[PDB]
Amino acid sequence: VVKFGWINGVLVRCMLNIWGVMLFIRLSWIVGQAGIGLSVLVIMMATVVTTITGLSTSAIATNGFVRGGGAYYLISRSLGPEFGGAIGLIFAFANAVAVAMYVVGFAETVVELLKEHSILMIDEINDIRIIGAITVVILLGISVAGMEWEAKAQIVLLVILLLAIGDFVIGTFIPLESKKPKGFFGYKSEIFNENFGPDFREEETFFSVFEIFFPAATGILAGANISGDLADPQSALPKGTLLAILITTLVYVGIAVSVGSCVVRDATGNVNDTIVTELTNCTSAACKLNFDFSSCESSPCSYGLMNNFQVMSMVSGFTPLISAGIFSATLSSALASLVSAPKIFQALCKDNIYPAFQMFAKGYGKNNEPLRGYILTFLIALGFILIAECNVIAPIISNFFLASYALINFSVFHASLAKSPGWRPAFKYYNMWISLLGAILCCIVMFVINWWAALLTYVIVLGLYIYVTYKK
Amino acid sequence: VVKFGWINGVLVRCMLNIWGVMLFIRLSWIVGQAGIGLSVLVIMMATVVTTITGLSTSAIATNGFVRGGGAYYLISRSLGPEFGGAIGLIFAFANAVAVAMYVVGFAETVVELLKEHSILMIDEINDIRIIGAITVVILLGISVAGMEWEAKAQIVLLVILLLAIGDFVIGTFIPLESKKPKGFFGYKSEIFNENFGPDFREEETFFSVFEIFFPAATGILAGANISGDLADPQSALPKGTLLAILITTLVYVGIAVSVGSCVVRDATGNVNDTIVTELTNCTSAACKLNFDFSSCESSPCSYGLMNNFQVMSMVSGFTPLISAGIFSATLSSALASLVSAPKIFQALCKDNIYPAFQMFAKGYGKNNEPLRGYILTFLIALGFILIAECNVIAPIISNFFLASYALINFSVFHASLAKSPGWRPAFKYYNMWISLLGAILCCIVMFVINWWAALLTYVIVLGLYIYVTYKK
Repeated sequence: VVKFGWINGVLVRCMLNIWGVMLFIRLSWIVGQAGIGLSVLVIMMATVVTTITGLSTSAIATNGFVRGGGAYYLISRSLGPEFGGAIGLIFAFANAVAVAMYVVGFAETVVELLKEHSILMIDEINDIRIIGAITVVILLGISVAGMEWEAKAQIVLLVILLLAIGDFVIGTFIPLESKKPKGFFGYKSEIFNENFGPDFREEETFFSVFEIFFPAATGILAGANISGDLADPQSALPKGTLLAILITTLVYVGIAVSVGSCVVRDATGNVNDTIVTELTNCTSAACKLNFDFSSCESSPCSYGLMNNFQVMSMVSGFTPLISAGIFSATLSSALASLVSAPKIFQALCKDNIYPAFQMFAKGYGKNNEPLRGYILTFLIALGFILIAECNVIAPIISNFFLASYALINFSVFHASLAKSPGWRPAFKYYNMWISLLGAILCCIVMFVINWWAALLTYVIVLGLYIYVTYKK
Repeated sequence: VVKFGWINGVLVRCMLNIWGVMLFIRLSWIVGQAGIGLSVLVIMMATVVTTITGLSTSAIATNGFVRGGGAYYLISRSLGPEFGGAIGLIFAFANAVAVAMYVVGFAETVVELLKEHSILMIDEINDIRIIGAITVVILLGISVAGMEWEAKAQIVLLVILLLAIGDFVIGTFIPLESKKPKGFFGYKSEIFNENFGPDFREEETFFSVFEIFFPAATGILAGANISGDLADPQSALPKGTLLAILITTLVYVGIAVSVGSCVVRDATGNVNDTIVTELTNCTSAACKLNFDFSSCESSPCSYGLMNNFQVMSMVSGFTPLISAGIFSATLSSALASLVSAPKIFQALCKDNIYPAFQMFAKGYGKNNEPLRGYILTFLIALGFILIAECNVIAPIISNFFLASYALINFSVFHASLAKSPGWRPAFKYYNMWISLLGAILCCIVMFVINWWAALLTYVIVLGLYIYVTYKK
């Protein structure tokens, strides 16, 4: 009954869903493994992939109201809605896995914070599961409640998150002697020259680092699916998606450069650590600033840009603000994904063909909701909650999001290559060969990363294709 | 004007084209690398792939006369003729690469024979190219001339090839003391126990050996494209294809068992070699028969089931007969492939869209032929003849034949999955799900073998798809 346009919904949703856990937690590890000159390239490559997918989905949105259906005909016009259904089923399930990953990251960071606090629970690798289950139940309860409620919560969460980023940037400008043994040094050219070259610590590669990081540059299509409840589509969707992509890539580049220019991979965090910086050889550049963070490569030293996942949290002043920003990012991304997934389930499977969990009128929560599709995505998310540490989950995020984006790009290209009398796109900058390039790049990147996993996920989406086109 | 049915064309052509160079040359190396218990498994797996492809093409053949076209509509009825064109272009080019491989194998074996003879040419890795070019020009001269000519020559070639196999089998039953240091021992249980276990010599794996061997179990679909000039299709094609597949699989299994039960991996071929067989430890089973072929694992010894590619040629009596059989197999397979490829070019590209090499009336040969498609396949074949030793060519054979078979299986599946009102199969044993299984198995086997090469060939066939559906 209430409608919103061109700024709040699309822009805030895309820009908060794109700002997931990787921005504030794993980005320090990313710049630790791959150097600045390579982390920026990873950022640019992920930006290229996601912006090609955004141009792909802009052509879908800019199309007219196709009478065939607003669920699968738009995605696949030249060919049958079968790829539309397969893409919807894979992408919504990928969104469920994404909310699972985001809330796992939230659980991990809150567990780390409470471990740094007075006391902790039984196990750091088991309490994460319990707290994640509790908070995903909380999100499930809050999602069904209200429509403008979560809009206001989302805008205030964005305000808090942006204030946290500004706080971190302000902290970078302030070199504090209070933590000298910590990696933070305060814009020293020694920290830049040393960090400019990639240094893979134990077993990671350039593409493996990209594989871990990619979940960060994904999830704009979530805003796409709020088009059902959006006032003026076909302009708002492309405008908001492109602007959110630009701003998130800019902020990622800036924060990556800043974090790479303020700390080093190896730091022997300890008060007793000699920060004298005697005139020794010390070929490693870490000694240039002072004796702090010198020569801990023998055994695994304390932390700093390579062990402490909260390096950027510690570098900023008023650490509560940084932690609040992390919570805001994780919760907002999780809420957006958990809204997006079952809504796509209902939109592209409006017949409720396979399952009937509820009566499609009542539901679970304070007030009955005629959704009946939240429970399956919640169950899948909880099933992946039963595993922790967030490390093994990201492989599933990257493969499935890349598969969905590649399928979307290939479908939109095929709609623009075949005759497709009902295609008629109206977007100014949309090109068919650019979408072909994006789809091919997605496929190549997927198969380079864990080729057997890529083959398995293609076989899975193919089996989903036969399932959807056989049951129909 | 002349028509033949149910025996000669389909049966002889499939059985002669399936019996390529690998039967008489590379099979000894195959059983050398992979043991009997795995060489028979490789034989059975390749048989399963090719018989699933034969069932796939039987459904195509058993279909009625589709008015859409006898070129691409039959292959792709549910979906557009675009996959039909892409499959035709990839499969005919694969046939051209196959005739190149067959003729270069003929060149290699004749070069080896003449090297064993009095004198040889300049280089053993350069004269092969010259002799291969000369004989492929001879194939051009013989292919265009006559229709019953090559039929009678093909019958004679099959007879001489079967006689050569019989001669080899009779030689296996005859243990000759004339070559004791040679690997041949004459059905000794020690030779069986040692050979039953796999032993990959330098760098090969189980799938790499299968990759090398697979060209042997390919090429039946050549006879399929003889359906244009074949008398009574839709019965003769499946009957002959299945019967030839069964016969060639039985012969492959028998010859593999025989070669694995008559020789050993290591043999120090030398008259001065002590064949005394003193009562020593000699944990290797080679010493069990006698002192011959004992302990040459330090340096690379002479030959025998691991170095001599002509091990089965040497084991049989009247080595001229074995060499004649090798020439018969190579020449027959090359002639069949070189007939099949440009005929497919003309059949599935009857518009002569891209190139016009000739006037479509004259040609190259003793008499003018309105084909005009032989020259491009010859150019590709000679270009691949410009390299030698045929070792890197087989990777190209396996990937392309597997891609063509997988595409055919997927097309016939989707024709039986979608509505496809013009599909209507009539074959009794044709099943859609076994075709799915065959297509998936082809894809998996492709991607396990040199995953980047598999991805590249899929990208190439996809680009061919855009080309054919864009120029049309």
